[PDB]
Amino acid sequence: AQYNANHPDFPMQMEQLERYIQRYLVYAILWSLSGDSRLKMRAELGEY
Repeated sequence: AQYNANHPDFPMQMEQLERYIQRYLVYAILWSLSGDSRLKMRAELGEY
């Protein structure tokens, strides 16, 4: 929504939205699940 507000002339496209949220879901998965663990185990979850 912030990006759409900062780009009123052409808002977020569905392709960019798809890519952004697909990557953000993995990023948030890592930082929610392995956010309580060491760096090695964060790497383990990233590998899985």
